[PDB]
Amino acid sequence: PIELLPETPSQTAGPYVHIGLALEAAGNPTRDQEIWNRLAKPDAPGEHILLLGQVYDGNGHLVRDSFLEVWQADANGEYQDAYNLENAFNSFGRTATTFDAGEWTLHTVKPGVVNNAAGVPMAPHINISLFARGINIHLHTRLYFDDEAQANAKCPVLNLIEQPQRRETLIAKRCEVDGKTAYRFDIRIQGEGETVFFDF
Amino acid sequence: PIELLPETPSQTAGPYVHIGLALEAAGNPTRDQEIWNRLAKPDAPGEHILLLGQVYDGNGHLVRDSFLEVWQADANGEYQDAYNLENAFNSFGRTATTFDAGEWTLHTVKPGVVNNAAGVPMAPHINISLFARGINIHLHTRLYFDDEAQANAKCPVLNLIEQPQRRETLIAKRCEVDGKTAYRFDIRIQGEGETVFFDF
Amino acid sequence: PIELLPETPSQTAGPYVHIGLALEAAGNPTRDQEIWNRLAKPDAPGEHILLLGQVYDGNGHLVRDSFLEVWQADANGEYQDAYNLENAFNSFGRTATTFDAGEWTLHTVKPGVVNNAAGVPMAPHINISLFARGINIHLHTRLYFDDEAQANAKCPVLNLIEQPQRRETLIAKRCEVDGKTAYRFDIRIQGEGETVFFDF
Amino acid sequence: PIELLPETPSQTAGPYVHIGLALEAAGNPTRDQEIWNRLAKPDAPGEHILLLGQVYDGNGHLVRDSFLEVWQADANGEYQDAYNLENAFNSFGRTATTFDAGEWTLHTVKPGVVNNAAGVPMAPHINISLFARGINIHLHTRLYFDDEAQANAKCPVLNLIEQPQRRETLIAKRCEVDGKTAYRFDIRIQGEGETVFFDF
Amino acid sequence: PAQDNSRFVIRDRNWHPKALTPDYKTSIARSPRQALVSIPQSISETTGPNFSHLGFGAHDHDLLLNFNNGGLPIGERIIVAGRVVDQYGKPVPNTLVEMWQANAGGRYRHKNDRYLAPLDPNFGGVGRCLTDSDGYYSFRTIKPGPYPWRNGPNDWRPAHIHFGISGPSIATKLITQLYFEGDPLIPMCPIVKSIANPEAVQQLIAKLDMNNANPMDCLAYRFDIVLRGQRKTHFENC
Amino acid sequence: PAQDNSRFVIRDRNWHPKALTPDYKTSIARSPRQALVSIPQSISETTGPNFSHLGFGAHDHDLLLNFNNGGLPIGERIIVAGRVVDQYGKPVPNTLVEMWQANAGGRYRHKNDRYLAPLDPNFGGVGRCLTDSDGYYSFRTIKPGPYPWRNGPNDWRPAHIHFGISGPSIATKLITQLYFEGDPLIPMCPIVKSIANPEAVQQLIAKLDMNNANPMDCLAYRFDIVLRGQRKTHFEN
Amino acid sequence: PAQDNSRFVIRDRNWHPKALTPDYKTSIARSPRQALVSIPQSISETTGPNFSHLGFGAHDHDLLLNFNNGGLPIGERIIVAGRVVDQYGKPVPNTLVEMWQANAGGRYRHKNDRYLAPLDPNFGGVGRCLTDSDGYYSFRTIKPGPYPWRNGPNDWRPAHIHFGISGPSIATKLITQLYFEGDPLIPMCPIVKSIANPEAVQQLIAKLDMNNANPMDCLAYRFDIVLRGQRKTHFENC
Ligand SMILES: [Fe+3]
Ligand SMILES: [Fe+3]
Ligand SMILES: [Fe+3]
Repeated sequence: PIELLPETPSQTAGPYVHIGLALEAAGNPTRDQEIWNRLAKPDAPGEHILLLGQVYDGNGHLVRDSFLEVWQADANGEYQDAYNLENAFNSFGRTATTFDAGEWTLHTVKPGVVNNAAGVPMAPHINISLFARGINIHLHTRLYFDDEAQANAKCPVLNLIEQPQRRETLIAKRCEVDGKTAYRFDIRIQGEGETVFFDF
Repeated sequence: PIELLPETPSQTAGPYVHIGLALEAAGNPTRDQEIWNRLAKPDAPGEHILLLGQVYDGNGHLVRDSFLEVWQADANGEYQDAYNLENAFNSFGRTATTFDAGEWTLHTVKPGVVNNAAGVPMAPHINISLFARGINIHLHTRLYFDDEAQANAKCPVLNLIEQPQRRETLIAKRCEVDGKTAYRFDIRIQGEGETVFFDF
Repeated sequence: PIELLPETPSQTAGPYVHIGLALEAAGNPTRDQEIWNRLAKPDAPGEHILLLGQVYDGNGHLVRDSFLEVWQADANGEYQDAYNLENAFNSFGRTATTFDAGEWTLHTVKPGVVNNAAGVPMAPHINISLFARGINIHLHTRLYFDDEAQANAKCPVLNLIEQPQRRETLIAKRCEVDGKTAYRFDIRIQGEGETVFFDF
Repeated sequence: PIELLPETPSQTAGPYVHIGLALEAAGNPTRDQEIWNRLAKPDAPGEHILLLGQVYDGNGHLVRDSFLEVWQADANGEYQDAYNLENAFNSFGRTATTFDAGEWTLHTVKPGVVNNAAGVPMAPHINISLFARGINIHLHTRLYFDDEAQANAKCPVLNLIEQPQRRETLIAKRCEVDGKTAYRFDIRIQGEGETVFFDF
Repeated sequence: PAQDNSRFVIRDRNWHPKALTPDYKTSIARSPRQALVSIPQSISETTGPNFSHLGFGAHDHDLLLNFNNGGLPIGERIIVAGRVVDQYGKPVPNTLVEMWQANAGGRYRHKNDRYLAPLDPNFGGVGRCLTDSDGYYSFRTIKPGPYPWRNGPNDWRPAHIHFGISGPSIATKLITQLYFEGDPLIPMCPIVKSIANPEAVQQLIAKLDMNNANPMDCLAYRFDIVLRGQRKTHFENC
Repeated sequence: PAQDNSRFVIRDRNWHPKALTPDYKTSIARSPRQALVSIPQSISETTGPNFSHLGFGAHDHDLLLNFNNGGLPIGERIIVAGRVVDQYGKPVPNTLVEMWQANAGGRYRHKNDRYLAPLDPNFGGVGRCLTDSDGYYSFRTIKPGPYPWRNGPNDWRPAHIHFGISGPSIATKLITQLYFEGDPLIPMCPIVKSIANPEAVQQLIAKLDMNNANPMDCLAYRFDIVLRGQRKTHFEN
Repeated sequence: PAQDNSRFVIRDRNWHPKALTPDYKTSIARSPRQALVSIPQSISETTGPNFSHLGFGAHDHDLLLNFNNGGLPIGERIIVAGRVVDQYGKPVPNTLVEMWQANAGGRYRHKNDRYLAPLDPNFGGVGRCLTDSDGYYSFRTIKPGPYPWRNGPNDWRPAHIHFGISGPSIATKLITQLYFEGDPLIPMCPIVKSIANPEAVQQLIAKLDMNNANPMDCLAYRFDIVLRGQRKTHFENC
């Protein structure tokens, strides 16, 4: 068969990933511009929300060295790929868990609906990639919202998960942090309540 | 790189280990001198203690064919390598679990404090090696004492165990058996409450 | 390691090099335009100079079949790479020694000062490449001027020659030929007074 | 044939040999005890002499980075191998040429006569090994004395040198340095007056 | 805004390291036990950030100068350079390449690294750049040292530089480690050996590149990166 | 009075059998699922018992005479001998070597062994000795038979003798099994094959040693044992 | 005093590098053009200094501590150890082993070294010791860096440690260079290649020695040295 050049293989990000990709989280000096966890300026269109969560290993213990990348549509369902710290909204961001801050946070807006390649609406979602010591190739997942039940039930991606019980692992729980609208999305890498991870 | 002669590889002790290494426990005749489970004659210095325990597999079932070897300092924190049945104290002993007696016992004294190679005190401990059918290479662990909480908190070996919850697996529970001070030390080879095992 | 395509290997120019590269010197008819030994028309800016020299082998005998290529800055220290016979000045030229004329000549101007890559001034120089039968890969040298003693003493290229005595081999001797300023630059390929040859 | 383990191959000492073997000559701090160029305490038996010399390459230029080791009998013709800075006499020493001091010196006594393995007297001599950048394996020679002409003419080692003219290269010239008895032994590595070098 | 106009060749997850590689002990509790769920490519996966408008500092790619506290760092001066292409051999221009590493003695500038090898006051160990219009990147740095780690009782990482590459989409994003030609630690490392195929391991070994060295100054290593092949959509929804 | 003056080369746990080797069924539930925790060597690990003054009975090393109930055991008379060295090739003198085995028909003298092959009234199957000052040990025994066991539906252990060796510290202590040259059961055994590297399996195969046989009396097998390399401490704090 | 009671196997001067090896440019003018003159072994050649009574400082063999100006040197912590034997395999006890080297960046602590890689304020690069009663030596140091030199226009020494060994006589004394397993610079170096036989070059390459490492602390390399074989005299003067 036709064999292309092989992809460079993945390796773990390791325990010091923050020195390269999360300098403030590492407690090291930052450069003038850093890619971080505030996707939305205060006047960006849409509903401003906080996302937060904790990451657990197969023994139920906190992962205190994770690194997460996120990619989401803006409130109007458009992916903003021209990354710029001056943008009202960036569709991309980064966050982390650390020894001092075991819970990651993201400041964003609730994403608008985008269609899949067949033209079928997907429920509002955040695409997440998880990296850490012990993770040899990053784990892909999606964060959906518990107050979008009607859309979630019809999402063509959620419906590829065979078991309803597993679909529940991707549904973030609405809550309030300092009185402000938030959704909590805990990730369980292994075992009971294991979060669905995707390949694509 | 430099490659030395390879070590002879391990194999399981198998189900009949007691006929070779625990003759009394096997129900077979003994020779004039046997290495067994009384490390201390009644006249030995230090606090005389009974140790006892059970061994469990990954399904929570008793292991009724195990063989244990122990190595500990005397009450003054000195290892006594000159093995002799005429000694008031020997640092080494053997015990076993069997079909008739699923709970192993040891008769010893509480070991004194021993420094690590960097001069840092280790908490009082007994070194244990566990052999049995199904165990291809023996498992190393340590028995510490629940009435040495302060010392245990500062032990440089305990502190190499990343999770506090796992450190708890090495702490034997003080009790009284027929009026005599005793500690129970159960070992769980696999699964919930799995005992910490060491490599060195 | 990384290995690129190998360079095409050198071979001697051989005894008939002049038929291809110095047609007038070969005694053969010339084409309308030839690359030859007049770098400067009389109207070119700078000090007009005659350069001349002889080439010697390791037995002290004249080399009567050599071919030389020269490359030099204009009087303002700029290399002029746009070769054109209509130019008042070209930075490049060719000359030769032959059976009838064992002494090569060049008609040029004295080159201006050019900085090295670290910004340090080099003394005025002409770059020379020497080809002939018996020479398997051409020899690189530099012609400096005996009336630039101060500059020569400070030249970062001259100062890479470990021995002061060898630096003397690259210094052309000022004289007068038919009332015109000239410098003699003899090259000794091998042995006593051997000319410094460079690699770069 | 019988083939033993091969000897570890030699490599040049390189230009920084002094940092390892001639710390004072390197201008670096010395250790409490160093092996250097004063073989004789003032009260050692024998005639106290200074040895000195310069080392030349094949172009007649000074070698300003050489390192020399010497081995000689004491005044009574005995080799003193128990090296000690407290000894009245050491048969071994070290010296060097440097950028600041192009001429090496040695403070010693004139050696007594020793016999070769056949019982034939050798003329008084110093054994020398020469190391430097550019010298891939050290060069062995001997320094003999011009005021021992009768003994030199009968030396079984000098007489292994086929040509009398070459024997002359090993004969040090008596002179006076600061009014004191000295012998000069210049070494020419290559070319005219090339010093005899030995294999053994 | 971004559009869905391409597809990416599916990953070979037997070429990449698997999740559970128990000789690398931390992977035991951090590997999923359920199967990954495959999903079709949509705009969510086939787009991603482009960093052409990110503002880079003058020395962001130069680790010899970007942590300057009065001197140069101690260690082997090297250029690390290469090309980013996709599996069809197409260059990947204007893409974000990030890197981080220990100093010459194997010590990282992170609080959690308590290795007794000292920090270098003039080394930080972090770089970034964009590939140029032809897919090439370059950094200047010092060669990192190997270092010990709490895996087996005598385990040592080979010298390595951590890399992250964005590529055209979140589907192409990759984090990996660069190792150095000839390092005898490479065959021994349980992190290297999380990759089962020896040919895949070889793809992570940077080659000494004398052609790209600055004579009398610094050596150079070449590390080419291959991201997932990108193609146009064809015959979809018909 | 034991001292911390030595270090032992770290074990290669891909040379040894891994804990989880599911074709050996009992290992499935008796293998830790968490990683071993590496700890540095201290006096606790680098010392161990010396058995120089353990009192041995006259026949403790001679299984032809140490279960004497009126005659000799039935079976192939053999000497089993060898040297104990460390990985640097240094002999391990005065070290405890213990062994146990089935009789000629594969039957052990233990209540839990209900194999229909009979017990031998003159065989117990247990030995011990110390290595001599040059690191050599020897036993006299009968060659054990193979025997069936409840693993797969037709699994048979190759003929084997179980060994335990103390060595200089608890870090060197080893239990293993000796197999016999040429036994066609060896490549088929899931306990043998708990060892992944075929070169490591070969290290457990005793070689026929005609040189050490007693003519007209008994054959001999040679089984050398390598324990972890011992070195002095250097540059520690 | 010393006595003549032994003979040393004659050197193989095609195993050693020859004097004239012109790709190593300095050798051109520093190589004799006349043949060496062979002479028989006498007491002058078969004896030499013994250094048992030389006073060594506490840290003479420990380059991590012997230039201590307030900290540890930066770089890869290593033990360099090995055995000195003669060609018959006999250990050479109580013999002087000296070594010197550049720092982690290839800079020597010598005035004539103007390489732009900085000096390390806590590294001097010089060691010595005696072999023990069984012929073994050991040093602790940092792995030196490669460095450029003015030979060809882009020539770089492989990482190396210079060694000198005395042995039992002036006939056995040797100076050499130790290189490190896998270094891709080794095949390229005109000083290495002054040795014509590839098998001889391999004798100068130290092997990574994990068995001798201090876990969580330092790696180790093994470099065994073989000096000329020593035998008793036999059937001389008869
Ligand atoms: Fe790392
Ligand atoms: Fe050097
Ligand atoms: Fe058995």
